[PDB]
Amino acid sequence: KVDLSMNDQIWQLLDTLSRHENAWPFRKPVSIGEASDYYEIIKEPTDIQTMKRKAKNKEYKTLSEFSSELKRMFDNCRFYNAKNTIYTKYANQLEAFIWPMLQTIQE
Repeated sequence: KVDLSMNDQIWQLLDTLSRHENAWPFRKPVSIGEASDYYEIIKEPTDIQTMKRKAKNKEYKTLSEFSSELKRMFDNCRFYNAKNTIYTKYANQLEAFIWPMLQTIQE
């Protein structure tokens, strides 16, 4: 009975990811207040709301396009934080948590 296109399956993966308690620093774009130097360092930013918007508008043509962006979200965090802070710990935890679901996405 349940029928979901690739983009809707991507949206639900992102929803699962966002609902994790430690996903909070990735739900929306980084604010100037929290990190005024952020966009001087991260030249290809992304976040859950951006990817959810892309998914809802059925903009992912392939799974690779989304998986590169989702990996980039975790990579950006770890680069900005120089592989340190609580954010690197969350990034590692969440990537390992969501990677099994990423394998199930059907094109």
